[PDB]
Amino acid sequence: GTFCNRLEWVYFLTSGLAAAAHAIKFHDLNKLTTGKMLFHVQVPRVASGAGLPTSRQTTIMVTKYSEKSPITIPFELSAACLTYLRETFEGTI
Amino acid sequence: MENWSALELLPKVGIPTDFLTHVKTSAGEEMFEALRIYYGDDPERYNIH
Amino acid sequence: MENWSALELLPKVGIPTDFLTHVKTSAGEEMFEALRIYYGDDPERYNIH
Amino acid sequence: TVSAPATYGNFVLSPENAVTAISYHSILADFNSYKAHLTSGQPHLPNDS
Amino acid sequence: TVSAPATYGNFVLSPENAVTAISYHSILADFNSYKAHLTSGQPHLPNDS
Amino acid sequence: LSQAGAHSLTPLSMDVIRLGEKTVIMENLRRVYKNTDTKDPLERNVDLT
Repeated sequence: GTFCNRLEWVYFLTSGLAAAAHAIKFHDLNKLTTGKMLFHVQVPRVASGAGLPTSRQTTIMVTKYSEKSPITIPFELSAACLTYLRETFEGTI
Repeated sequence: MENWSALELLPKVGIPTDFLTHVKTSAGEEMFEALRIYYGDDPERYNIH
Repeated sequence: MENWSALELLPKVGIPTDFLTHVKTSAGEEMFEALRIYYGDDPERYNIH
Repeated sequence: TVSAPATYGNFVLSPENAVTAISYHSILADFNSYKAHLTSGQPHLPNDS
Repeated sequence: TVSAPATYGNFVLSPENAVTAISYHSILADFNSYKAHLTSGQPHLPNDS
Repeated sequence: LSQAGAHSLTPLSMDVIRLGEKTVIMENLRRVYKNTDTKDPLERNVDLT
């Protein structure tokens, strides 16, 4: 019995979808709850005409948020592979 | 709930904002989550405790 | 209700804390304002938000 | 053929960010830059964190 | 005769504390010593703020 | 009136088009009514009975 060991390796940065993202590696995300991104924007007025009700300065303070997403994969090991890796045995070939 | 004073006191960055629709419409139709829209000059950003 | 994990993980000033009565007596008979007594070893100090 | 970022976006935490993380359960990114530009006088940073 | 303090000592805000006063509505006194002994690992401050 | 002022000259790049060897300036006033409170008067309402 034999095996097969050809895999088409793909990478997140080599793929074209990395143009959609701005990949950031930050090692302590597990302590993070929510990441906000608060913005402040004031509007430009326009000078009013004669007798019109006029505007005034209006500032707007909004706040974006982050989204958590956990991904995973399980994988297993046989016990004979474990006792082969933890210690070598002499003997025949 | 949200410390809006820290937005008005801390130094920001300068970005070219490009909202999709008009910004007062996006404010009044509640696309964003938390809003602090007002008019005039609030002195709220001064009484620091 | 304060963050007692912040008291735990921050480095403290070593003081010869020597009040009059027993410690459990001065605690359980309410000498101080806000008490927090874990008897085992609480893992709430290890969760940072 | 386009130019692609060959590295991930490595991004570290400052020690006083760790102090704020312990004490107030919060993180202000690029705390040194905010602290400098506050006491300096300019209200516009170069860029975000 | 006794050696009395001639004037009142001054506790001053280090400019680290101004950012915490603005954002998180608190002052953690002696901020830089806490930062140094937190990044050093030594759990005992030499003295209190 | 033609004598009145308009002394110096400064360059600027705009978009122009040929209309039968009568060149005219293309221009849109979107960016001046970008996030304002008035109505752009180039938009209009026309009645048909």
